[PDB]
Amino acid sequence: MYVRISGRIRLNAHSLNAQGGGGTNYIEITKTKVTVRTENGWTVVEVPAITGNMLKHWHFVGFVDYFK
RNA sequence: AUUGAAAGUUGUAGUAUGCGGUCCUUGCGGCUGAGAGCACUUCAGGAGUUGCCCGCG
Repeated sequence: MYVRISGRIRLNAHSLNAQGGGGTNYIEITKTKVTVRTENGWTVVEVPAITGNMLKHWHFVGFVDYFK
């Protein structure tokens, strides 16, 4: 009933969660600022990240697909 | 069940099409491994020796 799952998954060669595309025929991906250790330094980096809402929508799609 | 609650930044799209690393080109011509050269010089198969011994067509 009450289940919680957490882990690491490897994926590559994707354009998931495009950052609203772009006017000049250039479609980018949503970016995220991340703070991390750099041997006594709080450095910040730019990484791709899929939003929770997209996973929500896909879960709803899967649920309605199986409930048919 | 937190001013949170519902939520795809979504769907469709070939950097693609024709385009010779191409045509000519001797690793080519001349060139004595040749001339001189004793397997030569010395040399006994050699020295001894009863077909031996008996004999009535």
